[PDB]
Amino acid sequence: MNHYEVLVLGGGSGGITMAARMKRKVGAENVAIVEPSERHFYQPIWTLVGAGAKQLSSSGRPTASVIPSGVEWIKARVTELNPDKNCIHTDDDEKISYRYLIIALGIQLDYEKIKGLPEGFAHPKIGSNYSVKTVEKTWKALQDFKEGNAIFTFPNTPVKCAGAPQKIMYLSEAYFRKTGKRSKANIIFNTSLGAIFGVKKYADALQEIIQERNLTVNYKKNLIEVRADKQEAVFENLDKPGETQVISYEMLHVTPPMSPPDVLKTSPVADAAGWVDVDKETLQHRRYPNVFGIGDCTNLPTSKTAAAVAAQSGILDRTISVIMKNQTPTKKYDGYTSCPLVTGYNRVILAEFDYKAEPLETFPFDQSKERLSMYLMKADLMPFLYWNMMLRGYWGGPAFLRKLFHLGMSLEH
Ligand SMILES: Cc1cc2nc3c(=O)[nH]c(=O)nc-3n(C[C@H](O)[C@H](O)[C@H](O)COP(=O)(O)OP(=O)(O)OC[C@H]3O[C@@H](n4cnc5c(N)ncnc54)[C@H](O)[C@@H]3O)c2cc1C
Repeated sequence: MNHYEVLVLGGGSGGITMAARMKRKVGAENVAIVEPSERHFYQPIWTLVGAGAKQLSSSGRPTASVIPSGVEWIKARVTELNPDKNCIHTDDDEKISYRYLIIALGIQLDYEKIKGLPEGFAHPKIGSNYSVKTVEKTWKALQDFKEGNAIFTFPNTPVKCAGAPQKIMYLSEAYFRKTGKRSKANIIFNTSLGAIFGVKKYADALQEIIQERNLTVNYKKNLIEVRADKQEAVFENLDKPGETQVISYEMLHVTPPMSPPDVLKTSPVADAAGWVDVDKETLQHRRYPNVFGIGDCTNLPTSKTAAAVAAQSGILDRTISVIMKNQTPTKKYDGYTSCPLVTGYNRVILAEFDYKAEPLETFPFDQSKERLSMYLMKADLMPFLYWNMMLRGYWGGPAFLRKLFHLGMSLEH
C-alpha cells in the first residue's frame, strides 16, 4: 500500500505542470505521477506537422525527460478512482492512496465512432492531426493531392483546440495556391456546429477569410462513415435528421469525436456527462474536497486548450495551498484560453477570450487580424516556453503581461 501526499493522474500537459508546482510546495519525494505513455508531446505542433512545416520528432520528448527531478513516475494506467477512501487503483494491480488528488487525464479520441475508422487510415488520401499515428498521413495526403475535394470535418462532441480542424484547412488551401493546384481543388469544411468560431470578433475575421479564398463550409454537417478504399465519405445533415450525402474526397482530414476518458466516465468524481466535476473558479472538486482537476478531463466551461491549462495551473496552485492552510480559496479562474488560429504559412489570428466568450488579448494591437508576429510567437517562441517554462511550473498565462502592456498604453494613451 504505497502512499503520496500529492498524487497526480496523467503525465501530460497539466500533469507535468502541476507536479512541478507541487514539487515546490511539499517535497519532490512527496509527489507522484501516474502515466503509461513513454513519449510526451506538445500537441499544438501537430497542426504544422500535418501542414508540412514542422517535424513530428520535434513535437515529442521522452516522458522520463519531462518528469520533474526527484518526483517518482508511476509508469502505469489508472484503473479505478475511489475518492470515498482517498485511493486509486492502477493496471499493475496496485492500490495507492493520496492526501490530495490532481486529475489531469486529458480528452479521449473516439475514431471508432466513425464506421470506416480507424481501419481506413491504412488507405491513402486520409489522415488526422489529432493522433500521432495519423498526423503524418495528413501531410502525405496533402502533397499527393492532385485533383478533387479537400474535405475537413468537425465532430458532434466536445473537442480539444476547436480551431485546429480549420487551421489545417486554411494551410491546405494556402498550399494549393502555392503549388498551382487551387484551380484543381474544391475545399470543403463540414462541421457539426453552426458557426465558424465561438467568439464573434474572430468569427467575423474567419468569415472574411472564408469568403475571400472561395472556401465552402457547410454548417450542421457531421461525418459518420468513411469508405477509404472507395475514397468516399458519408455526412449526416444535423439540421434535417435522416438526410445523408455521400461525397468523394481527394483528401480527407477527420477530427475524431471525443469523450471523457473511459476510466472517468463512470467514476465517482464524474459529471453526469463524464467530466471531472470541478468548480468553475477554484478547480476543486464539488463533492470530494481533497480532489482537484485541470485540463481537458474536467467540465470547465471553456475551450479545452493547452493555454487554458497554463492559466488553470496558477489558479489551482493557489487553491491547493489555501486549502492546505485550511482557509478558503479566494482567487477565481477567469476562464482564460487562447486559440492560435493559423490562417496561412506565415499568419496567425491569435484568439483569446474568457468564460463569457469575450475577447481578452494580451498584446496592445488588434489580434483579430492575420499577423506574422503572432505566427512567429506560436511557431518558434511558444514551443520553447512550453518545455522550459510551463512544464517547470514557471508559467501560468499571460495575465501579468496583459497588465503591463495595458499599463504601457497608459503612458501613451
Ligand atoms: C492537433 C492539436 C493541436 C492543438 N493545438 C493547440 C494550440 O495551438 N493551442 C492550445 O492551447 N492547445 C492546443 N491543443 C490542445 C492541447 O494539446 C491540450 O488541450 C492540452 O494538452 C491539454 O492538457 P491535458 O494534460 O489536459 O491533456 P494531455 O496533455 O493530453 O494529458 C493527458 C495525459 O493523460 C494520460 N492518460 C490518459 N488516460 C490515462 C489513464 N487511464 N491513466 C493514466 N494516464 C492516462 C495520457 O497518456 C496523457 O499523457 C491542440 C491539440 C491537438 C490535438
